[PDB]
Amino acid sequence: EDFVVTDRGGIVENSHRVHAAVVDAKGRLLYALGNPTRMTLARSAAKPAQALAILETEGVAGYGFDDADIALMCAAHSSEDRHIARTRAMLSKIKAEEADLRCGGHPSLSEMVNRSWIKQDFIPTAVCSNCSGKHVGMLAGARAIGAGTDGYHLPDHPMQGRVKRTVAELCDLDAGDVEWGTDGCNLPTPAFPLDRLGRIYAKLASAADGSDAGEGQSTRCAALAHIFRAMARHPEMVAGEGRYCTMLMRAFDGALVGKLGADASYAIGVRASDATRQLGTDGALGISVKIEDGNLEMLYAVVTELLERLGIGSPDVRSQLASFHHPQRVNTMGVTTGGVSFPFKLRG
Amino acid sequence: EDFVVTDRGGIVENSHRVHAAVVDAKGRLLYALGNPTRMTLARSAAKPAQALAILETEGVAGYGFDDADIALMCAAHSSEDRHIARTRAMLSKIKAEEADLRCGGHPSLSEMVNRSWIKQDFIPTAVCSNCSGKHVGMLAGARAIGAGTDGYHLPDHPMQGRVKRTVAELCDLDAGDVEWGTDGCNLPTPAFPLDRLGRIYAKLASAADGSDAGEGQSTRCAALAHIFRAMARHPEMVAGEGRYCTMLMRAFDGALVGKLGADASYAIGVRASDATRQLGTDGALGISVKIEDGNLEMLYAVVTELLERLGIGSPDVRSQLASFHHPQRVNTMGVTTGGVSFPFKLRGS
Ligand SMILES: [Zn+2]
Ligand SMILES: [Zn+2]
Repeated sequence: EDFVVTDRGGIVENSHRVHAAVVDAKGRLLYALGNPTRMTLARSAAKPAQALAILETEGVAGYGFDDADIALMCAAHSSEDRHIARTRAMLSKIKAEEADLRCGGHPSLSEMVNRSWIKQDFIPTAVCSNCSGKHVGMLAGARAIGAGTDGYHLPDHPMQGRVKRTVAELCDLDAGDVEWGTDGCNLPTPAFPLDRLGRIYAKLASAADGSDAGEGQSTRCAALAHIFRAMARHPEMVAGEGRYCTMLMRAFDGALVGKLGADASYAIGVRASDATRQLGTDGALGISVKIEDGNLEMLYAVVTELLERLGIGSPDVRSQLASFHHPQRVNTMGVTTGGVSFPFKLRG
Repeated sequence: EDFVVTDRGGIVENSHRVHAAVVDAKGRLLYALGNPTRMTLARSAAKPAQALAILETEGVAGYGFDDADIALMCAAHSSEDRHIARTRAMLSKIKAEEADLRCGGHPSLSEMVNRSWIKQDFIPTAVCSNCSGKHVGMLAGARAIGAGTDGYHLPDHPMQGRVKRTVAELCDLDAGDVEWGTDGCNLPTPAFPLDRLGRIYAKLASAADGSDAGEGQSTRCAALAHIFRAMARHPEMVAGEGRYCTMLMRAFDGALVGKLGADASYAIGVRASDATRQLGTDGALGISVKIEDGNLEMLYAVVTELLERLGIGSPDVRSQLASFHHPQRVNTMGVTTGGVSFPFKLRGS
């Protein structure tokens, strides 16, 4: 019975089923909407796990990827010129070429960018892929271990072996409880219970907390903390101008990281704060969300509403997101015709 | 309940709740999915009832609207140049101007038309509205009874009083059982049980059957028959090139009319046929569908699946709709990554 709803003049137009998990740094379930263990394709929200697989590949350190490169590895970017430029710069660092990519072009995730492409009849290529940074990192990993760069995207390649292991490990799942399909960018892509997506991001944030504190860290926790700080420092690489993820991460100014998955999943890693303590946990927090029918506009409204209900942020921080929280319903003559409502109830 | 489901490598991606009603010519429920009486905003799918109100307005006959004009009154067109052109020619027939329209421009319902507008930096205006034909019809009726064109779109104008009474009468509902919001084109827009949307379209097809067969008809049934005929004859006016509605109606070549409502409603009126007799009725049939979350891609897939389940059309006729039936699920490198499935059973009365 957990829904987000749009109305016209009080009459229900559409309704969308919501699933959400709120977990602690061990993955213990604190709050939920809908079915918080729903088997769910993480899509682009898996990218911090895939970036960890890259950064844990021996020899990748020698290429000198910077924080903005790492953020782009974690990106579903808008294919802005700066994303394309950074993709080529990362290819140059590993002495590869666009022709070595195994992802393909697609209409930009930004409406404003895609409008400019349409105006020019532009044909996007591999380098414009929203996943281009993850693909450059996977090439780098393939080149670093000496495996061969053709086939780096294939499930029998050792780089995909590393990804599959790393995802199960962060999720704390046996390999048999993670399912695999193929993504738009033509990499294997994982599916696992929705709460475990929150667990991954809770572990990002927890690692960021330990790094910031000066605590001793395993090589994996060090790398997670690096991923968090890269995303939070360069949120415009993770998505782009006007994008929810970018506006979300700039508003919060290092307190959390957040990421979209295609077909309306979302994941947030919250560093330990007054808010998380108020929720009843002594460490970092993870949040995962899926809109059952895949509608992105409703995803962003639900994620902002959930941050409000969880007390994360302040009204002024969250207010930067106001156009997503309450999407505009204006007709062709400027008349408001209805709006969005949140008939769901968090359960503990 | 009843879902259309999309997968990626067999892993469930999205699922969409389906509502559908199959009704006979008197509105008796024959088959259903979901909640067949769901209160639903009919949106553009109510436009034949709005057309009926226009055509029943005293004196509208004197403008000489033709079959393609009536089709455009029933349309959610793609704002192709011919749709705009017919809108202006209809303004001319009633001696009105673009400045009289109270609908506004919007991005074209056709991705291909919208590509050309972006390239040309084109800003759509009132004459480009997908509802433009409806709005010229309502100007016409307003002027035909001397009620004035100013405010023709407002609930207190007698043309809108005529629309509201007419919607309830076609649905066979009391006035309080129809709810009203405001549409994207800035007209009043009705909400009523989904099966009643099927009833409107069954009444369309039924009247066309009666008209073809030479039966005595009231002015209203004669007018429903003209509406069906105008839509079936000019499916390109009702939508446009490449649009589901147009391709559907062309494939069936007069046997049915079909129309989209925004946020994924759909309605079909089916003329009496071997298919409909096999479904247990002696007359015409009406179908209405709503995808709960509003997804258009899923709507067209479900409607086409539902035609196959009902045996409506030859399997050869329906293969013209294959690309809508099972939408493409291929990635940026040409690899098929998933599909759509229909794990529901149509429940019969
Ligand atoms: Zn990808
Ligand atoms: Zn309209």
